Amino acid sequence: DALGLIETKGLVACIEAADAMCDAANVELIGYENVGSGLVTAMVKGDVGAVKAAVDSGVESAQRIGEVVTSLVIARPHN
Amino acid sequence: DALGLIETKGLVACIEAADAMCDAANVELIGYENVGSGLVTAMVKGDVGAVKAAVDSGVESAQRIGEVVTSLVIARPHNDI
Amino acid sequence: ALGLIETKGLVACIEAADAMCDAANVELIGYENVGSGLVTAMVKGDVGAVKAAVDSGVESAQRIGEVVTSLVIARPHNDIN
Amino acid sequence: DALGLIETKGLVACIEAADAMCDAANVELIGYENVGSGLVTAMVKGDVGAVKAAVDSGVESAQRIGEVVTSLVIARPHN
Amino acid sequence: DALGLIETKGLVACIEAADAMCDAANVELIGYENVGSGLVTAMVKGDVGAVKAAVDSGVESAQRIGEVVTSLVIARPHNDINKI
Amino acid sequence: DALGLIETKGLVACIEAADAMCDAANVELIGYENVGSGLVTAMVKGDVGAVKAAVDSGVESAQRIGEVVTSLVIARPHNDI
Repeated sequence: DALGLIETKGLVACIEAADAMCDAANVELIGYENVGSGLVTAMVKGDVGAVKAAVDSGVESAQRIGEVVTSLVIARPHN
Repeated sequence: DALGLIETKGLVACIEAADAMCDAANVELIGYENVGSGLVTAMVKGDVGAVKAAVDSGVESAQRIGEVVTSLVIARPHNDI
Repeated sequence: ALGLIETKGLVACIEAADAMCDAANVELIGYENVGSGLVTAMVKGDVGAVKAAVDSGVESAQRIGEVVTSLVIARPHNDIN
Repeated sequence: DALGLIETKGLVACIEAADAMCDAANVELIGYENVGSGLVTAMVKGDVGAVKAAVDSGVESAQRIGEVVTSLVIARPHN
Repeated sequence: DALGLIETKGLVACIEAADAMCDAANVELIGYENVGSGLVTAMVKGDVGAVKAAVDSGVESAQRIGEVVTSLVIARPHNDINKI
Repeated sequence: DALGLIETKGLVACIEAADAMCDAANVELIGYENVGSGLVTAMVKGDVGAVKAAVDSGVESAQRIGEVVTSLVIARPHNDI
């Protein structure tokens, strides 16, 4: 199904984005990824509609406490 | 129970934030996390009241010696976190 | 043939990899991360398919993030690891 | 026992800070810690008075050859 | 045996430098080191003549796609270096 | 015994500094240390005279190919160092 991503500067903003994503819609948190330079990504999976709602909520909440670098929804991601 | 987080620029400010958190309330220091660009986070667990008091004290103390980037208290963290 | 796109940040890299796979008959080998936010996506296929994939991946990744470098190696040396 | 910390940009400035700390007062060098991004911390232990003297001397000496990012004395660290 | 080194800003320029080095002469790719701030080094070994040719080719090719920070050939590395 | 240190931006400049240090005087290469952000330190030990000569030569040679960030000679390091 669809993939939702939120990349923030700092771990705390990422945890807030992931918490908000799970509370907003029927999505499953796959995990976190850290590529250095403070860039932390939270990844969720679910139906396109749930993932779009999750990413929107996650971005809004994370922005309140930290910097959201990028966000993306891939409706039909290749394996 | 509740999760308390303080993210600082540099290790020394993080150690001060963690020391202040443990001294302020009945919370347990889970550990540290470092995501690069000098961003270091200290994490504690306990009842929401103890965690709120710990985070408040940790932020105030760490700010005196370094930069606090972010702080957060999650009363009931999601199972997936 | 090997196709490479290095970005600043993971999300731009995932977008570059998604665009590469959708543009031509190439296989995503994987990702590589050397820190400092530098993330590379690697694809394999015929030189024509890989050139088309890299072009499309760069164009789409640039719309959401910074593409640091891109490269097509038509015939990689065995020692390339 | 009090904890003395000096965080520098670079390892050489940190080694100079640690050498100066040990020569200034009756403190023991516990070790060095590195969190990446060139941030290196030297940690000493001893009585609060010895640790304050050590940190002051370590900062002054390290600044002559490199950048001191932060310094701290914790008179009674949590166990 | 001589040691050849090329340090680039980023992994992709480094891959290009290492690919070019192996294609240019009879050298063996030992591997790579990464020390942060995006600095990636590719290391080769062989006779001094093969290593000089490999490094020259690797630098020329890598520069076309990225930044080459430094390059070096050590004709007879010190015994203490051989540990790394 | 004296301690000699050279910290460079990049591994290659550090290897050149270490090679030059060993060739300049009767010093022993203890090893290398990397604290991130491209900062790499080469450490030698020997008599104060040999270490001063080694560091001088290492700095001059390393500067030709890269950036020397710092250099230091400690004539009498504390045992704890």
